[PDB]
Amino acid sequence: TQAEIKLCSLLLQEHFGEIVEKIGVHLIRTGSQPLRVIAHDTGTSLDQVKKALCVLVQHNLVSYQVHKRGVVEYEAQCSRVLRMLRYPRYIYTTKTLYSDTGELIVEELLLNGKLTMSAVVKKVADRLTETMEDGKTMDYAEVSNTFVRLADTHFVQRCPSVPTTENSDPGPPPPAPTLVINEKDMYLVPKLSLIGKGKRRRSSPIPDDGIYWQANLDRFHQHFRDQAIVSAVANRMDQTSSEIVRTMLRMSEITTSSSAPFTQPLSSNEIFRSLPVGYNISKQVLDQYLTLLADDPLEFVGKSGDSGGGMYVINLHKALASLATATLESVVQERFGSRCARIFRLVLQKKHIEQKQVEDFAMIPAKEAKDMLYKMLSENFMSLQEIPKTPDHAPSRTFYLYTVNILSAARMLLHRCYKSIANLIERRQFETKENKRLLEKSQRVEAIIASMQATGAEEAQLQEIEEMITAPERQQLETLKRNVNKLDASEIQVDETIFLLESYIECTMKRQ
Amino acid sequence: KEQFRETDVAKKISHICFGMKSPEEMRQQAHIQVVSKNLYSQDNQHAPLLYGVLDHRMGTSEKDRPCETCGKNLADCLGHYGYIDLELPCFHVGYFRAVIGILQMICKTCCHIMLSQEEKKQFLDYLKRPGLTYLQKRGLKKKISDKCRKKNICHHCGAFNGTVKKCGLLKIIHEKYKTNKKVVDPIVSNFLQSFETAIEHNKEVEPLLGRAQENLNPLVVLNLFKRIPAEDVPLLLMNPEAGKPSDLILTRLLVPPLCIRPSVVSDLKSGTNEDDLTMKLTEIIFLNDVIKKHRISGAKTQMIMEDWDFLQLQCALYINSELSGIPLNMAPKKWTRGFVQRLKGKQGRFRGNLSGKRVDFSGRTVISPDPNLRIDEVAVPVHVAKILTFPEKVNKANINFLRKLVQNGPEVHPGANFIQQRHTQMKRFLKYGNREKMAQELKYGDIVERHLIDGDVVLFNRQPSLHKLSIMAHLARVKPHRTFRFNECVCTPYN
Amino acid sequence: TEGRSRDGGLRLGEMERDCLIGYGASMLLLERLMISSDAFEVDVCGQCGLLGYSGWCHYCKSSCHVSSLRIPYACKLLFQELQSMNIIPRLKLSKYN
Amino acid sequence: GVSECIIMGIPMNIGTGLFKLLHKADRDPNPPKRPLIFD
Amino acid sequence: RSVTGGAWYSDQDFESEFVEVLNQQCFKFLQSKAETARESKQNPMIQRNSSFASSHEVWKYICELGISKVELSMEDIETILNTLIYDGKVEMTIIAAKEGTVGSVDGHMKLYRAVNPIIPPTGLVRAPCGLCPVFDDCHEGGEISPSNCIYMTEWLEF
Amino acid sequence: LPDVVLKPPPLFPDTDYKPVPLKTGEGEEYMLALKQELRETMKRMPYFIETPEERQDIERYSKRYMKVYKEEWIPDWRRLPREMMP
RNA sequence: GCUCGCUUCG
DNA sequence: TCCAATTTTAGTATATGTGCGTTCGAAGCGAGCACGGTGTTTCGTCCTTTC
DNA sequence: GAAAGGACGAAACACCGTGCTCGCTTCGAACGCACATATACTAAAATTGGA
Ligand SMILES: Nc1ncnc2c1ncn2[C@@H]1O[C@H](COP(=O)(O)OP(=O)(O)OP(=O)(O)O)C[C@H]1O
Ligand code: SF4
Ligand SMILES: [Zn+2]
Ligand SMILES: [Zn+2]
Ligand SMILES: [Zn+2]
Repeated sequence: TQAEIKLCSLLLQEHFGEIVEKIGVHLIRTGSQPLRVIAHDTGTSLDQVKKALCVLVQHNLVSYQVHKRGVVEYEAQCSRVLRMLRYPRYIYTTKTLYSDTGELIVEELLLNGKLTMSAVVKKVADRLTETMEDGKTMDYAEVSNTFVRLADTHFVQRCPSVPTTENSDPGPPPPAPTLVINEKDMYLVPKLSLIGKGKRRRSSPIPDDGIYWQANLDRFHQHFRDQAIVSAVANRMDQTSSEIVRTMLRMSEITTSSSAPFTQPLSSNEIFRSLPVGYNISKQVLDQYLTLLADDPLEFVGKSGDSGGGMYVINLHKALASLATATLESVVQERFGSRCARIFRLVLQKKHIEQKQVEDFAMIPAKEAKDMLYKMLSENFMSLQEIPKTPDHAPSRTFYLYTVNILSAARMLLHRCYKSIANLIERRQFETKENKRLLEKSQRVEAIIASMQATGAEEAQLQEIEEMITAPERQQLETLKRNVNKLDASEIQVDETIFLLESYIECTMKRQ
Repeated sequence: KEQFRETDVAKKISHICFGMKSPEEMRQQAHIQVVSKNLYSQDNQHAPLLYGVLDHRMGTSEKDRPCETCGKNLADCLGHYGYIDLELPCFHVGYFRAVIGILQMICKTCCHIMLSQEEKKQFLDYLKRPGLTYLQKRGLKKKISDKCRKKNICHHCGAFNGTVKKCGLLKIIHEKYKTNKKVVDPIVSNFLQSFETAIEHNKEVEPLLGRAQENLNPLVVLNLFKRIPAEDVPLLLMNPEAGKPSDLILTRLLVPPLCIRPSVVSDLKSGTNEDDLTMKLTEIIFLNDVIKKHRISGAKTQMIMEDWDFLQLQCALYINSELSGIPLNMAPKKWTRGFVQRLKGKQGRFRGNLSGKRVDFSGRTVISPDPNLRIDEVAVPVHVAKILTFPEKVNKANINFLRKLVQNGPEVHPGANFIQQRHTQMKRFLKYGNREKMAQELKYGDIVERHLIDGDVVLFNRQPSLHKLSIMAHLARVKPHRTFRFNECVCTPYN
Repeated sequence: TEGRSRDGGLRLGEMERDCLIGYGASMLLLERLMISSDAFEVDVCGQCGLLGYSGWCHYCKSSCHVSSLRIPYACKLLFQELQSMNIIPRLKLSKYN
Repeated sequence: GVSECIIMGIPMNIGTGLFKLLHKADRDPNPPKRPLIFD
Repeated sequence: RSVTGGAWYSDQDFESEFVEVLNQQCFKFLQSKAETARESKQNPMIQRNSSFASSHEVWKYICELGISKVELSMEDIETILNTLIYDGKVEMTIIAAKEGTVGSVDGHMKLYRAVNPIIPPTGLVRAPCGLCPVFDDCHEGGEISPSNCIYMTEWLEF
Repeated sequence: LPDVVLKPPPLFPDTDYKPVPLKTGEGEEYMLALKQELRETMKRMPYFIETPEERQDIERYSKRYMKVYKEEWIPDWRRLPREMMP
């Protein structure tokens, strides 16, 4: 996981600083370790180690556990540091599904990690008072309504609460309070009757204290998986099937967990009555849609029962496997061409196959199909079976069969995407550092205008800004800006493939 | 004006930290890339080719042609390495056992180590203790390997992990789809039934469907090692700063400088004398070129894998020229000297060049009895005394003696042969030039290579040594005869 | 070299080294096996631990941490051969004090 | 160890190299320091 | 036909242009049929059935085209359509039909339809790092570095 | 037999396949702008701990004018173990 | 000059 | 529900095919050094026909 | 007895494959001794079945 460690290092350096990213990388590479050995191995002062650990545990990046002799050990969550990159996508999806109020709520929750409901509603009101003008004030009522609406949909979840010290072992305080998680009050918001109005940044006791909230990334991952499945089935059959499967997944969201081979089955009557009335679709049309989706060779849905009219179920693991297969065939096509993608799909459909059979089934002339096969072998896109006639395993007396393993190829592609995003971040930081001189020059020449904006603002300071030598350098500035924009766009768009591969790898494990 | 930089520091080596180099570090350390399989040019001068083997940018091996990287002669050139890229990765014969061990330690699907969280914490706490020794490290590795081989299913991803063993030579087989006498799992049944097209097009696949386990070629092994989490690296008893699991599989070969590969220009015939390492590297480059040619021309998979196995075998012979599992048809015709053979043996580097090495300022002569000498004195012939010289520094005490010694010259027995000045280190031969002027200009601190005279402490030894008394330091007395003479009473120690 | 026809010198074998060890003469053993036989001065970089040339490290592309060091030439040959065998010896130098 | 001392070309710790020698030079440890007037 | 001759082989020379023209014409015909089926919008089942094209139908269409002089059998067009399926552009379904104008397979008929790809090109291929052939030799400090990369330089310049 | 090569292969070999252009739309641009805003706003956040500057040359009257002032968040010591208190 | 073999020497 | 039999499950304990060693040196010589299999370019020398 | 234009053949670079004309093919260990890895298999623990 060297690429993962490098990506986490880059993210922590760009987001938190230097003295904290070292502690984070040490925790990721060495695992759970007490505080003193961490401070000894890192080589910095104890106070910096404490500050780094506290700022990491605030954003739920690391956790602390008790062990023998009452020692506390800190373990980092590399998965959480990787999910940190998905913050823009989380904000975009919470702005799409909800209003801008929930957008600011999720933004503050991600930027602070753990906060109380009063604090987040106060911050959201203070930030939204700037959006509007003309003396209109922001009340806490609608903000609390949006917060509880996010809560009941499991998008925001209460942080693990420390048990009561008086009731649980009253006496000597333990080194760690041993925070536990309770599912009863996991999504129960507190009753806060206090309201207020946000201030407009003029620059001229807590009822919900102890109750901290955070963003439930599992709900966002489930929503992204549902959106991906809906987009896939829309590209496959039609938008009507996409709406049907969207309604089915919306019904299944509550009654199912985040990891299950099959969801709870639904009947045709409840799917019909739950479908939005905007579609002029009858019962028989829905029955035909369901029975034609069940006959799809992709197995997105399944019958799995006949009671209650049309009883149907949705295959989540099969859909994720199909999405991973589509991603792999797409990257193969874009990296080696359409003919190599044809050979890949041939060797994927046929579990085991040889060179002559590949040439016969793909109709690709010799000296070229073998070349693409060897190129895919050199990139770990497939593995040879190598069935031996004799245990000597001599090449002249054995058969070589080509076979694509989806799991290993998906892991390799995920590692490649991690290293790609790491290289993109490195290139962006290099371009920023090499041009920091022009950046400071432009910042100064623009702060000349930013200073004395209204008070003592003579017009004689507007025709001298572009008089300097910065005007021919504005072209280099624009090139740097567009390069950074494109790098960030690519880094964000690779995160979708990363999410797909990570979901495929997670849902195929048992964790026994 | 002038920046202060230290000229020389009395640096003393504290300890040697062994480790491994990644292919990127191999590229960074090397200066040039060797791609030409030939040695010399087509012209009659037979100059070494550029970017090929025997190139002078990687040091020099001839007294006339200097190095191209550093402008120094053969005596001052320390040598430079090169890097050769391989089309297909090959297992390192030295770390092949380590490769098998690591493959047995970690899972073959998620690359995680076969250890539960409690066992992971226990092993980490056992390893975090200070003063960990080599024996303790090897014992911990053995224990963790046993506890990993005890398990059969993965606690991280849930994939099955069968036995991993060595089949043939430099080939690894993982028994993922093992035969189950009880109710069979769905995975093995799906694997068996996935051969439908293969059986339809080739019936021979059906009888040989059994024993079809996973074959871990260097590509898949390298891909798995590149995805190993850094947290599990200390659990493999391998130092993270020393190396990484991906370094065990070699993709670049470090061709050594010309100092390790001396070349003899035998002008008596139309050929040159080269060591075995140069020929092995030439064969490896030729195999890489042949593999590339077959990949371009679209050859069959059987011959491609045969060329890959031949390249692996040639790399192993370049590393260790004495293997056991070499096939008879793939066995070498002649005998070559690999690095292992150059290291081990009675004539190796450790025993022949490190523990015991030849020195100068020494002689060997037949002995004869002489009872008229003391037991702590030994007679040295005049002829040997004129050759074995001692460097005496000119001081305020022996100035008038060294003056007369220089005046006598290298012909008279009491005298010297060379004078090294204090300011300049240019030696001066006393056989030429006015010796009187040199004697009159003997400054304090000069070195005079005086002849062996009476009173000099000299080691005297018999080469067959049983105890320490076989070699003793005596006082040299010069005699006109030609034998080493000493008191016979000291005959019993020397035997 | 080895032979008299090749004008070679005598060889202090392993047992001679054992006798010199038993006597405890460390300076004489050092002068015989290092100074008088295969003495050389190499350049080692204190950052990466590799061998440099002419006070320059090609690996790190710097020369501030390169320092001279006395060594038997056979030891340098062994280090180079080990580097060829992917067994990289990293030398951590320090002051003699 | 002795073998590594012989290989690396450094004096071995056993024998005469177990101890260190000091020079009985005319000196004065902790010499008088020039006083600082401005501080 | 296996040891010598064949509709594709001409004087021991594989005709790549011929199979390319066949693939292009078959894909154009299937795409036009799917477009007509979509624009018909009479009924989704009827639309899917009309978008389907039998092997005999496309074989007769190719024979009507007459691109080459060599006679193309039905199984030749079937193999061409299978290669098109392997290209990720069309989809084939085996339906049950006892007898009809095709009569090729006993009780089974293969219907082919042009289908759009599942997803657009991924974000990885839009970056030079994803299509680099020397991606393995990438390193921070060395000859091949992202700072001095030529691929990303030409990509940003373009 | 394969031919001999006089010069090493290029450090960056050319490829006939180019990366697919990035997806366009209001969503991608909004996500890019939001990521840039997060980059700009998270460095000034008190969670972003900077390297403590040291080795001040002299003390001056202008120190109070150039003294960097920034509010510091107070961690909840109830949840955090006792070992991280200053 | 490298290697190997024989041969002697104590 | 409880005592007896079947299985499995790992550990242990006796083999049998591997890899590693086998004194210090010193001095001479005789040999051969990677090549060879033949396909092709070049040069020369000599079967008859000409003075 | 000297000569010449054309012809053959003999010798030395040199491209290709891989030290053996074909595909075969042996013997002997060199001798001890500490690691082992395959098998094998023994016994007991555990759980299903009959009374
Ligand atoms: N192979 C060897 N290893 C070590 N030393 C040897 C060897 N061959 C000879 N020597 C030297 O020669 C000496 C052997 O002589 P030794 O055996 O005591 O008398 P000898 O040869 O039996 O004479 P006699 O036959 O008794 O007249 C001792 C040893 O230093
Ligand atoms: S050369 Fe540049 S673009 Fe290509 S893989 Fe390396 S860093 Fe990425
Ligand atoms: Zn050099
Ligand atoms: Zn696993
Ligand atoms: Zn260095």
